[PDB]
Amino acid sequence: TLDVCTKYTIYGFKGEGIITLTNSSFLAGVYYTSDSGQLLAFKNVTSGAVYSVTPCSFSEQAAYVDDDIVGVISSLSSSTFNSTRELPGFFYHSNDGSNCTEPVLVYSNIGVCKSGSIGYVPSQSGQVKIAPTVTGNISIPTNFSMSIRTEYLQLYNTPVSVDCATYVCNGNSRCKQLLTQYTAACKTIESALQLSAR
Amino acid sequence: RTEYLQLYNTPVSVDCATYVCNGNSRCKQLLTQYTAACKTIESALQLSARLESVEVNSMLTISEEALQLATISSFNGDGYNFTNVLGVSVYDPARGRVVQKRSFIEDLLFNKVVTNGLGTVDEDYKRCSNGRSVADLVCAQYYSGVMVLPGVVDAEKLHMYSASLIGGMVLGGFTAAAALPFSYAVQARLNYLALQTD
Amino acid sequence: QKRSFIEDLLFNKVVTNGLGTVDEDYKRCSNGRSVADLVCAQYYSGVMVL
Amino acid sequence: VDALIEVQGTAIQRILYCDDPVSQLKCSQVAFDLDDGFYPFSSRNLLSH
Amino acid sequence: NFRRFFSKFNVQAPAVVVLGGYLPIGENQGVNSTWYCAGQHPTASGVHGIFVSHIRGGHGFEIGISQEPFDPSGYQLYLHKATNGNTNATARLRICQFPSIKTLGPTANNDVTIGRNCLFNKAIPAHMSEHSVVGITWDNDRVTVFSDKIYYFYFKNDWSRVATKCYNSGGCAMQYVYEPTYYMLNVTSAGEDGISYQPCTANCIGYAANVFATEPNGHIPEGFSFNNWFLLSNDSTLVHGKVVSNQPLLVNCLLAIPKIYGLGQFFSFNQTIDGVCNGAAVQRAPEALRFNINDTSVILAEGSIVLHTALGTNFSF
Amino acid sequence: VLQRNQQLLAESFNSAIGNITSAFESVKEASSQTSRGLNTVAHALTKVQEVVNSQGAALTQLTVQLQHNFQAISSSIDDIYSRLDILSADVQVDRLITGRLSALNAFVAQTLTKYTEVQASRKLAQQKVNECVKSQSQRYGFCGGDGEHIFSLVQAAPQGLLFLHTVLVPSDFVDVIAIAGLCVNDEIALTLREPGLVLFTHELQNHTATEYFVSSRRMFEPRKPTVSDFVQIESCVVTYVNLTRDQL
Amino acid sequence: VVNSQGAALTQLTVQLQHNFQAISSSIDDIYSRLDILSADVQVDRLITGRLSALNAFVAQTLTKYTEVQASRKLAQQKVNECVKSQSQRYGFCGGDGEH
Ligand SMILES: *[C@@H]1O[C@H](CO[C@@H]2O[C@@H](C)[C@@H](O)[C@@H](O)[C@@H]2O)[C@@H](O[C@@H]2O[C@H](CO)[C@@H](O[C@@H]3O[C@H](CO[C@H]4O[C@H](CO)[C@@H](O)[C@H](O)[C@@H]4O)[C@@H](O)[C@H](O[C@H]4O[C@H](CO)[C@@H](O)[C@H](O)[C@@H]4O)[C@@H]3O)[C@H](O)[C@H]2NC(C)=O)[C@H](O)[C@H]1NC(C)=O
Ligand SMILES: *[C@@H]1O[C@H](CO)[C@@H](O[C@@H]2O[C@H](CO)[C@@H](O[C@@H]3O[C@H](CO[C@H]4O[C@H](CO)[C@@H](O)[C@H](O)[C@@H]4O)[C@@H](O)[C@H](O[C@H]4O[C@H](CO)[C@@H](O)[C@H](O)[C@@H]4O)[C@@H]3O)[C@H](O)[C@H]2NC(C)=O)[C@H](O)[C@H]1NC(C)=O
Ligand SMILES: *[C@@H]1O[C@H](CO)[C@@H](O[C@@H]2O[C@H](CO)[C@@H](O[C@@H]3O[C@H](CO[C@H]4O[C@H](CO)[C@@H](O)[C@H](O)[C@@H]4O)[C@@H](O)[C@H](O[C@H]4O[C@H](CO)[C@@H](O)[C@H](O)[C@@H]4O)[C@@H]3O)[C@H](O)[C@H]2NC(C)=O)[C@H](O)[C@H]1NC(C)=O
Ligand SMILES: *[C@@H]1O[C@H](CO)[C@@H](O[C@@H]2O[C@H](CO)[C@@H](O[C@@H]3O[C@H](CO[C@H]4O[C@H](CO)[C@@H](O)[C@H](O)[C@@H]4O)[C@@H](O)[C@H](O[C@H]4O[C@H](CO)[C@@H](O)[C@H](O)[C@@H]4O)[C@@H]3O)[C@H](O)[C@H]2NC(C)=O)[C@H](O)[C@H]1NC(C)=O
Ligand SMILES: *[C@@H]1O[C@H](CO)[C@@H](O[C@@H]2O[C@H](CO)[C@@H](O[C@@H]3O[C@H](CO[C@H]4O[C@H](CO)[C@@H](O)[C@H](O)[C@@H]4O)[C@@H](O)[C@H](O[C@H]4O[C@H](CO)[C@@H](O)[C@H](O)[C@@H]4O)[C@@H]3O)[C@H](O)[C@H]2NC(C)=O)[C@H](O)[C@H]1NC(C)=O
Ligand SMILES: *[C@@H]1O[C@H](CO)[C@@H](O[C@@H]2O[C@H](CO)[C@@H](O[C@@H]3O[C@H](CO[C@H]4O[C@H](CO)[C@@H](O)[C@H](O)[C@@H]4O)[C@@H](O)[C@H](O[C@H]4O[C@H](CO)[C@@H](O)[C@H](O)[C@@H]4O)[C@@H]3O)[C@H](O)[C@H]2NC(C)=O)[C@H](O)[C@H]1NC(C)=O
Ligand SMILES: *[C@@H]1O[C@H](CO[C@@H]2O[C@@H](C)[C@@H](O)[C@@H](O)[C@@H]2O)[C@@H](O[C@@H]2O[C@H](CO)[C@@H](O[C@@H]3O[C@H](CO)[C@@H](O)[C@H](O)[C@@H]3O)[C@H](O)[C@H]2NC(C)=O)[C@H](O)[C@H]1NC(C)=O
Ligand SMILES: *[C@@H]1O[C@H](CO)[C@@H](O[C@@H]2O[C@H](CO)[C@@H](O[C@@H]3O[C@H](CO)[C@@H](O)[C@H](O)[C@@H]3O)[C@H](O)[C@H]2NC(C)=O)[C@H](O)[C@H]1NC(C)=O
Ligand SMILES: *[C@@H]1O[C@H](CO)[C@@H](O[C@@H]2O[C@H](CO)[C@@H](O[C@@H]3O[C@H](CO)[C@@H](O)[C@H](O)[C@@H]3O)[C@H](O)[C@H]2NC(C)=O)[C@H](O)[C@H]1NC(C)=O
Ligand SMILES: *[C@@H]1O[C@H](CO)[C@@H](O[C@@H]2O[C@H](CO)[C@@H](O[C@@H]3O[C@H](CO)[C@@H](O)[C@H](O)[C@@H]3O)[C@H](O)[C@H]2NC(C)=O)[C@H](O)[C@H]1NC(C)=O
Ligand SMILES: *[C@@H]1O[C@H](CO[C@@H]2O[C@@H](C)[C@@H](O)[C@@H](O)[C@@H]2O)[C@@H](O)[C@H](O)[C@H]1NC(C)=O
Ligand SMILES: *[C@@H]1O[C@H](CO)[C@@H](O)[C@H](O)[C@H]1NC(C)=O
Ligand SMILES: *[C@@H]1O[C@H](CO)[C@@H](O)[C@H](O)[C@H]1NC(C)=O
Ligand SMILES: *[C@@H]1O[C@H](CO)[C@@H](O)[C@H](O)[C@H]1NC(C)=O
Repeated sequence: TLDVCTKYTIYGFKGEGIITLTNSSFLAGVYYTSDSGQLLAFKNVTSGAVYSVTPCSFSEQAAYVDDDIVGVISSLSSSTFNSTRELPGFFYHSNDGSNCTEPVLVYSNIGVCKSGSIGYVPSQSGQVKIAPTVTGNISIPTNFSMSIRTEYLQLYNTPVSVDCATYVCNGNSRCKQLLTQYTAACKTIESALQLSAR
Repeated sequence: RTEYLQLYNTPVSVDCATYVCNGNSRCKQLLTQYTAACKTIESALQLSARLESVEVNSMLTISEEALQLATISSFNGDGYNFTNVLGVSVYDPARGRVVQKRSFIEDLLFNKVVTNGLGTVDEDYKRCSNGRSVADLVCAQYYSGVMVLPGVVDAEKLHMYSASLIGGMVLGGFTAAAALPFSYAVQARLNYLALQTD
Repeated sequence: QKRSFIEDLLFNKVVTNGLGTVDEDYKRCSNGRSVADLVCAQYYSGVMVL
Repeated sequence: VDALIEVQGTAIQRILYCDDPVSQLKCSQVAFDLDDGFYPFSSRNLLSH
Repeated sequence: NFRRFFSKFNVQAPAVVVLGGYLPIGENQGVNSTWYCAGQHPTASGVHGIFVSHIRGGHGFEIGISQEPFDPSGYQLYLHKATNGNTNATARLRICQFPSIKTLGPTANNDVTIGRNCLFNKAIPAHMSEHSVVGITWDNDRVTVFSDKIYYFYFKNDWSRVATKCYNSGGCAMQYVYEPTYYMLNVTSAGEDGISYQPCTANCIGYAANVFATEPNGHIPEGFSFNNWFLLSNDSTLVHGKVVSNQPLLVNCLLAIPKIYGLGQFFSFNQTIDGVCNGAAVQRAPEALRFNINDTSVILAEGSIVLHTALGTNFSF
Repeated sequence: VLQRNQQLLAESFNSAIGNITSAFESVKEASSQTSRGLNTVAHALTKVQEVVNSQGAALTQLTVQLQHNFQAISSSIDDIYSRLDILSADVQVDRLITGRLSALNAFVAQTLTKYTEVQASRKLAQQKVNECVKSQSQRYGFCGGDGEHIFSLVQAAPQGLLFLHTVLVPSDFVDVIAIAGLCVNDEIALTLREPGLVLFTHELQNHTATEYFVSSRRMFEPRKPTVSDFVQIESCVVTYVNLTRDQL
Repeated sequence: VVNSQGAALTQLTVQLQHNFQAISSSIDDIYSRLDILSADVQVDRLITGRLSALNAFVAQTLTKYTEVQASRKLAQQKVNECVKSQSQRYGFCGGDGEH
């Protein structure tokens, strides 16, 4: 079956997908696979018919709003939403096709308002600094105000200790004498943690 | 002298269930036993993206005034050239407004070392969403359930960012009538570093 | 002298008593006498955060 | 059927289903209330058996 | 009066359930004590449930509920309702630890234990009618609101002192109830009017704790205790936690207080079980059957339980 | 020395305290990105939230690995011990002990890795308090950025320390006329010495009133100059204003 | 470094190609061969391996992100002192000379 979502069973490669025609040309080779090992495009001998299959499933990026979904981002024009606008690189899906003015959720140069409208965020105005001048004129600042800015930093981390034997031996006696063969890892950890703690 | 430092990194997006299940109802209900790890990883990547995104937005600043003075015509040429370094002023494109491309120097290093056709030129996923022809790994890894987040900023933004920052040093008063000669500020710095007599 | 305004406010809002931050008495685990949460268990596992 | 379960002190309450891509993620996040933002989701294609 | 009060809740047409709660009896049926907290035999605990729909000024409704034992690290509630109309009746409801004072306003030292942002902050629409009151009740971790649809919320704290910055109303203008009375509610009319709201006398707790309404989607109506309901586990035990799993909770039909099994009643996984499918009806073959227990003596005495295998082998309990 | 200007800044400080106090609680009321960017409580609470979530980790997985049975009959050593002879169980326990030890070696390495990076990070923050707090920085924007520091109230939070940078803020800009320099008798060039200060003339010669003062370039504190404040040069250029001895 | 960043994603599909102790990696097909029991064993194997791989992935990725946040902290530092301004710290930016 062609160009429909169907149960494909091909040369010991089975599954569900949609097949598509392609016009490639190669005098040799009949099947061509992906890095993962799945086969996308292939040809058949007698007619050289080359076909590419596609999964009957794809991903998308949807936005959670307040307590619901209002915006969806996909690659297919069709959607359950009223409107779908083809923005560069993707389809935006929503029932609100208006213009975003006070974005509530912003990613990259893009942002979305509460109503769901999307928009391009203009760059925020930066602080202005006046360079020195030899002569002529200057706009000397005056009439100053206050602004307090925030900063934090976490300083120290609590240490922890473990006894490998107890952690691995829950009371057995034969265990330790058997495991006498190799213990140096326990040594490395204890010394390291102890010196680190101190 | 020369220095360089990289700024940010390309994010990645993956869905655990799809990555593990290629449309498998039994498998998803099977794997329902363990999911907390998926929650942790998605949260990490999602929270990350947000945190680096806002800080770079805070990193950037704008000054249209420096953009005014950016062009050679808007600079009082004094012996010095700054030709291949100063950004080129391009015509009005379909946008209808005069915009700016990259100067000679960075375009040189880009077209030499930065290979065109790599991940930098972001791919619109529609082309393989229709498919219809043999594609490269990127849609297959999308098929794997992987998508590469678009760059948070743009080279032009940084281009005029760098241009604005560098051009900010020719300012005098608020909206100066003419840019002070670069040499003038030079002896300003020269006397600052050591008052000149001759 | 107790805490000032802001830090105690932020302490209580971000951290609730009984979290990993609060100190613990190890005597009850030795006694047992009741249901045990994790904290005695990982002690039984042999791990100890100082 | 499948649903999210909350047990507290050998008591059970606030049991919610998953018959919704919104609800599926909700139980995929085991939180009654999620956080607004971007979350990637596949194409639900159980339309035809 | 009570017809409009209880008609707001939605339910399938064939329903009869016993309901218990602090139902109103009089406009200003005065309390028999002067206590606001709850303890042993808690009846005159103040206002377990208040219900007001009248105002002498009409400006609006301000409501503040807290606990006088002063546990400031807890949560407080304010309701700001615009007494104008029905769509305008939308009230700003805020469940958050409030920067409030025992005095209803800023005239003394403030309680500032508001570390947490909020537990709820939204505006809920309401409506006006002479026989449509708006009110609030509390019972253990249960909080129920008679305003449009019932609002039930779960949290662990104590609330004992009620007050309002708008007292411009008479005593009869608000109904304050403090004793949980029991009434069996029967509706089969397929309309806003139920058959009766007759008081319930016996088996009320069992009937309330076990009888519910089968939804068209077969989902569980809220507020049900599930007192004798337990996680389906083939092993292990969990005192507390959260999980998603597969459980036999979808319903095809519902029966209660059977009276016919003593005559050799038969059931099969094929046939949809007949009887009064209390609530909605599902034309789905049963996948399992759950049974409530009151007195095993009947089962012990004459409970004749015999099961059959695919090979005809039988086992008799 | 009007004693009022610093008072005017005082209620600005007090009003700022109110907003800062307000912003501490319920950040999500009417938050804005301009109020959520860098040096914002939201950014600050972001940092504190992520670190507390960060520290609340790296222990549960430890319980996870020990729970597993890897390539063995059962995780109960005594069971097989009671249910089997010595040699076969020995093989499995070797596997099992190797599994646990390998996991914890990876664990201890990553933990000490956090330890190494935080040692460096802890060092850096140590200076920050020294300069910005213990002393007065002359750097432009070192403590925070893009401002002129006044002081900073430093406090703590669970297992860390925090900065609130009290910084002066410019609002107005005085537009004044600058003078290139002075030359007198075409012999003496009266010139500046300290670059921070600058000579200037408030107003112009429109009505024979040219107010020659000197003040800092950065700050607007006009005042009359003095000869000793300047320096003399024996060479002159067109940039110097011509004056006579009587005008000195 | 651009060549460096042009890596660390190819290996993912590699073990995805690789089969963790099973007849065949094709989960759907192998599911379509025999009863449920054995298949459940192997599917756990593969999911554990891939999740562990991405757990590794997360560690070094956040590691790069941790080291780089310090890096551009220093970088934003740089754009302040002698970029937006001039200082007297000799050779602080540049070194071996007076800026
Ligand atoms: C009692 O159970 C009946 C079957 O259920 C099982 O058996 C009983 C004994 C219990 O143990 C129970 O627990 C078991 O699960 C149940 O029967 C239902 O209704 C009809 C019965 O005739 C059946 O549905 C039929 O479907 C086919 C289509 O299916 C395929 O059929 C062939 C198979 O090779 C294919 O070639 C087709 O392409 C289809 O893919 C219909 O064709 C069929 O139409 C006619 O079938 C018979 C043939 O003699 C006629 O007599 C009927 O009148 C129909 O006109 C049926 O539609 C099937 O057994 C079952 N189906 C469903 C959907 O449940 C019965 O309903 C149960 N009774 C009660 C009261 O619960
Ligand atoms: C998109 O797809 C769906 C179906 O596939 C449809 O979308 C709906 O379209 C209708 C009509 O176009 C929209 O109805 C609008 O509702 C608004 C919300 O008001 C609510 O609250 C008021 C009380 O304040 C109620 O009276 C009202 O019934 C609503 O419950 C109204 O504001 C709209 O107009 C009314 O209000 C304005 C301003 O107050 C007045 O000026 C008007 O006279 C009128 O009274 C309108 O009634 C509905 O919201 C849409 N739903 C969506 C988008 O999800 C459409 O078929 C299709 N296309 C569009 C464009 O929606
Ligand atoms: C909740 O509310 C519902 C709604 O009223 C109550 O249902 C009523 O129950 C009473 C008590 O049995 C019914 O009264 C008797 O009904 C018998 C059955 O006929 C009714 O039911 C069938 C099936 O539902 C309907 O199709 C039919 O139209 C009838 O409505 C009658 O046979 C009885 O009459 C017999 O006795 C009298 C003498 O007493 C003779 O004169 C008659 O000829 C006849 O022999 C009697 O009428 C009542 O009909 C039910 N209502 C309805 C609408 O059917 C629930 O009982 C109530 N439950 C609780 C707990 O409150
Ligand atoms: C505790 O431990 C027990 C013991 O394993 C677990 O019990 C398992 O429960 C699941 C859930 O239903 C069972 O899975 C079901 O297996 C059925 C097997 O039927 C086949 O095998 C018999 C012979 O045994 C054949 O005669 C028969 O014809 C079948 O070939 C399936 O039929 C079930 O199918 C499900 O999916 C289909 C869709 O394909 C649906 O249409 C069905 O309605 C149904 O949902 C299902 O796969 C499993 O078999 C049980 N184990 C055993 C050993 O039987 C418990 O789950 C576990 N946990 C708890 C909490 O108790
Ligand atoms: C830096 O700081 C100095 C000292 O304050 C400022 O000098 C002040 O300049 C401002 C205007 O820039 C003056 O503010 C206004 O003054 C009004 C009356 O004063 C003069 O107003 C005009 C000026 O255009 C003259 O023509 C007139 O003859 C007066 O002599 C007041 O009525 C104003 O108050 C109203 O506006 C303010 C601001 O909106 C409100 O806050 C008030 O509540 C009220 O509504 C206003 O105060 C001020 O008089 C000057 N002060 C002195 C002592 O002279 C500098 O101007 C300033 N640098 C700047 C702004 O660049
Ligand atoms: C900052 O740096 C500048 C440049 O070194 C110093 O000089 C100022 O320079 C600006 C522009 O370079 C001057 O702005 C000018 O305004 C003037 C306005 O016309 C005056 O003269 C006519 C004729 O006498 C009068 O009729 C009229 O009323 C005004 O009194 C013009 O010279 C310029 O605009 C004219 O020409 C343009 C172009 O042809 C036309 O479009 C205009 O309509 C207008 O006709 C020019 O815009 C500024 O005036 C200069 N300063 C002074 C004091 O004059 C500054 O001194 C320096 N700042 C300080 C504080 O020192
Ligand atoms: C927001 O609303 C605008 C309304 O259209 C116009 O928007 C402004 C440009 C103003 O001129 C308004 O007065 C006017 O009504 C919707 O239309 C589109 O707006 C964009 C925004 O700039 C226009 O920009 C174009 O951008 C491309 C690429 O940069 C250029 O090539 C174009 O020359 C032009 O600059 C665009 O012309 C305009 N019309 C379209 C796209 O048909 C806009 O859709 C809406 N946005 C959202 C998110 O709803
Ligand atoms: C400022 O820089 C520009 C850009 O380089 C200079 O203009 C151009 O300079 C290049 C080389 O500096 C000239 O290239 C010439 O090409 C011919 C033919 O290949 C070759 O024979 C010459 O030896 C030289 O390489 C180019 O002609 C020249 N073009 C123009 C229009 O100037 C400019 O000279 C610089 N000016 C200053 C003041 O620095
Ligand atoms: C410096 O900050 C402290 C702390 O807020 C200020 O003390 C506060 O002063 C206000 C104003 O008097 C007090 O408000 C009071 O409100 C109640 C109602 O809640 C009212 O009845 C009172 O008449 C009064 O207005 C507030 O309680 C008080 N708080 C504390 C902790 O002292 C102080 O005023 C500030 N400094 C200056 C100079 O204002
Ligand atoms: C203040 O005193 C100085 C000291 O002499 C004066 O400088 C002199 O100014 C004249 C007039 O501009 C200069 O003559 C010029 O010569 C150039 C060629 O060098 C010519 O192109 C011009 O057209 C003009 O004729 C002279 O060189 C210059 N000398 C020095 C030593 O600076 C200055 O002019 C006096 N101020 C005023 C306002 O006149
Ligand atoms: C498919 O054919 C292309 C030739 O042009 C196309 O012809 C048909 C198939 C339509 O798709 C039409 O829109 C085009 O103009 C080749 O360029 C292309 O390489 C062929 N595909 C492959 C895989 O070789
Ligand atoms: C709703 O009520 C508020 C307060 O009672 C009032 O301010 C507002 O104007 C009212 N709106 C309408 C549409 O009546
Ligand atoms: C034994 O059980 C029967 C049936 O439940 C019960 O009626 C009877 O009381 C019991 N025997 C005695 C001696 O009580
Ligand atoms: C916060 O700042 C605004 C100006 O942006 C001011 O109007 C307001 O009074 C300040 N808040 C307090 C509590 O001082």
